[PDB]
Amino acid sequence: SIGVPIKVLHEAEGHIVTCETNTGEVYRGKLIEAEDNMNCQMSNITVTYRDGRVAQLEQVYIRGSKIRFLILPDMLKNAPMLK
Amino acid sequence: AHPPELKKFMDKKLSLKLNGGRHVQGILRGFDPFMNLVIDECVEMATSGQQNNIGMVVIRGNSIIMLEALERV
Amino acid sequence: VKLTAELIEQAAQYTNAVRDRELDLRGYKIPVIENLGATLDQFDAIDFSDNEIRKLDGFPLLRRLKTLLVNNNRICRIGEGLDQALPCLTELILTNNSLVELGDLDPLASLKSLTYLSILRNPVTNKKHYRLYVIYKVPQVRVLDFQKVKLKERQEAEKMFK
Amino acid sequence: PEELQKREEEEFNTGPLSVLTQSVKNNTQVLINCRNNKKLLGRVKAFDRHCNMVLENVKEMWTEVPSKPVNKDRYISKMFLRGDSVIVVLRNPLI
Amino acid sequence: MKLVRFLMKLSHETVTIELKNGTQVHGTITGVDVSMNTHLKAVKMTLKNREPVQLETLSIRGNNIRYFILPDSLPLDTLL
Amino acid sequence: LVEFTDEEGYGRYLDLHDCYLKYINLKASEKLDYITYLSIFDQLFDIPKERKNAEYKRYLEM
Amino acid sequence: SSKMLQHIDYRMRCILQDGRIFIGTFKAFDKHMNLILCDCDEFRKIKPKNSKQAEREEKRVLGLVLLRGENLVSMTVEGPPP
Amino acid sequence: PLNPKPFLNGLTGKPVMVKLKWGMEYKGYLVSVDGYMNMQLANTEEYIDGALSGHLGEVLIRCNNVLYIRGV
Amino acid sequence: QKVMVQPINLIFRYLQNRSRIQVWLYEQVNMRIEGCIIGFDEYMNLVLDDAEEIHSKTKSRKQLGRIMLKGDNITLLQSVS
RNA sequence: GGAUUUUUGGAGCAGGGAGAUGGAAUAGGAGCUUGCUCCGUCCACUCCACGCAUCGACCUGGUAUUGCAGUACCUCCAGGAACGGUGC
Repeated sequence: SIGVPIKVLHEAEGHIVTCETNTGEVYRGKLIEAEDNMNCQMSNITVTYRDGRVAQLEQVYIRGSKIRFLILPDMLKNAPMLK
Repeated sequence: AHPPELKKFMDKKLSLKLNGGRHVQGILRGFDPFMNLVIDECVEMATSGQQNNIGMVVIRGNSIIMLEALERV
Repeated sequence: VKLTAELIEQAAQYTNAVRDRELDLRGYKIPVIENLGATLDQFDAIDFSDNEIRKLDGFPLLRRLKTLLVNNNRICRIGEGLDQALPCLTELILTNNSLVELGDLDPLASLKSLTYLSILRNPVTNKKHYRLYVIYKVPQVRVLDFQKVKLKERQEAEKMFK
Repeated sequence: PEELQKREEEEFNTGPLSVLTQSVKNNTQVLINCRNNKKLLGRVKAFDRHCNMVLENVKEMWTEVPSKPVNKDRYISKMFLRGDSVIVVLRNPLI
Repeated sequence: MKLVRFLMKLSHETVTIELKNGTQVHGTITGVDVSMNTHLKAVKMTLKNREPVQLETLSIRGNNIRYFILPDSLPLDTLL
Repeated sequence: LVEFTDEEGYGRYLDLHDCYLKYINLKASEKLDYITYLSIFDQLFDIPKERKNAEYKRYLEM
Repeated sequence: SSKMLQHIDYRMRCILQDGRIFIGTFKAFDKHMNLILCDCDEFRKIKPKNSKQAEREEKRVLGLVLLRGENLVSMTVEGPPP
Repeated sequence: PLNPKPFLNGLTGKPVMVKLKWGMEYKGYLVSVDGYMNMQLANTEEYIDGALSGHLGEVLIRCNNVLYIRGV
Repeated sequence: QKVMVQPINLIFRYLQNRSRIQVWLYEQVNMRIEGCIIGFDEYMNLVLDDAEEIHSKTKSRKQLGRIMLKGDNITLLQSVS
């Protein structure tokens, strides 16, 4: 049904997170709008494209289908999902 | 069964990374809950700096894993 | 007093200051260096704050080790088989220790991975040409007494004592 | 359930998977073609919609470049296969 | 019916899984759900150009598996 | 600890399944069953049920 | 069944879509089973491109990572629960 | 307008060259490809880059390989 | 606010025009599918007419006729005629 | 509940050329072991087109800042490429 994964994504949206995509497209920035289908909207992000020129763009639409992972708030380690 | 949130970004400029490392520079114009964001005034960007204006690209979210913003909308 | 795998498993193996896996055993005065590999390949730092270890010896095969705290200890000498058991080792911080003479620097050079070291508060400190002996024996070193090594220091340390 | 499995037999039998249907009603040793280029030859013992087939007398071969690739060949008699790694399921090879 | 249910006839069963990343492993898996989800145990795994790496409790995925090998004392018709 | 497998019993059963699986993957015979396995693994130096002039000898050595 | 539901909360090496091993103190599962790995890191092969240079792995830590469901190749335990 | 169903039905049996995702172009008369898009031809030969090379004939492909399908 | 112009609306207007376009592919941006679509369905599995493979690096065009390319290996198209 | 976002998969594969340059002790074939000739897997040096650019971290010396706040990452010049993946 509903995913505590999606609850984690909702607790990771809105602020600085760091998504990592398929070919190395990794965007560290304000993952503003993520919908449970994971098409993450990031804001004011610094994305590498795995290119090592990890350049800063604004309001990117990084799909989550290619998202290898997503570094979330290190302050919600005491989540309500795990607790 | 939920449409995507391209709502304030519609009718505005995005530079998208789709598979094949390709880029589609265009206007957000049309979509479905399948996220198939369709870009008019959309132009291709290849591996080399070559770029062709495509008229109206209905670019499926089947591949496009990125797209950045040109403005604030 | 028995220092066991009780105090090594109950030790804290989690995020260090520089965001690495550190395993603290503070508050034991443990003089026994045994039963450690039960960190289970998920550890890089072994810390024995408040220890009385008769010298530097007694570690298991850790190809991953990235920090070790042997400060506030009873280190008198320096044991031999350190490199093959710490090839990933750069941080073996043994300050507040009691190393005395440059014969305690005999296994210090055989590592290819030593760059971030500390042996502070030892009688090997105020001795003349002690940092010279160090800058001779430690090729790949970068962090020595919390200030960079120098190519001038390396020239001095190679050229002297032929 | 009942009418659904009736239509299901009709689908596996009179549809595209007729190759595996004949491998099951005829006990044929059929070439399951992987999408990853590992040719397994053998029967079809359990088979269904998604091309999920369990093969008996299974023999897997690969083009292994140590050079000029050799046919790496082994034969595990019984072994299962899901239909995702499969590109094809062909009833009849010439061997 | 599907052969996912035929692979559901495997618990305390000596199997061999060739997975998606060039993997080949011997395993007595822990328990398998309807979407092929078969978690390995005491398994000796070797991906492409690898070692016999050991996992005492591991969770081998579904669509990220390629080939499965059942026991020899396993009646096929009785397993499907 | 590691000297006893599941069914082996610390000295009650042994590991013939692994060499049996290796011989199966080698010979690939539609009737290489319990009787043939036990006959090949019981005797000492008969005319073997597989070619020893191939890697079957090395597999027996393993 | 929910097999991992016993082995969660410990540092577990989750495998990747590209063959890495990432020891995160795993939390929870799903129907897609997207991972929420806390105190989580990663490490992959630093390929020498040669043989007289040897192979290692450079250390990366994400902390808490929300690995999308398309990730797992396996999930094994590499750290007991702290 | 000639939708998937009518077009692939008038070509189901017409000798199709069907390009798979690794160079495989089947040359043969399809049996049936229903909504599951599972292909299967009768007396189809293998091709790599359009070179007829194999004789397996009535072979049944998963659609997950299919790049293209045309009736020659 | 603003209303949706479906990608199926794009494909439908293209087919009604019976127009020739070249289409993009997956994991290989070198090759393009130059042809016209004949019809459609609710699935967007692109069916094509008089199509040909056109290579960037190689610079060749191998024609199929009324071909049925995959539906998931589509990305987009440029209407060339 | 195997069709454009996660679990019935686009996965597999191969490292650019050459010089009377070289190592295989325990491991390749034939000329029926040793000697010697040619032959289908790498790395060290050197020639091209240090396989080509970006950037990031670092080693080198010079160089600006004495300052309180929770970090993708914060000096500037210059060298070298010991390391990473991005386009060919």
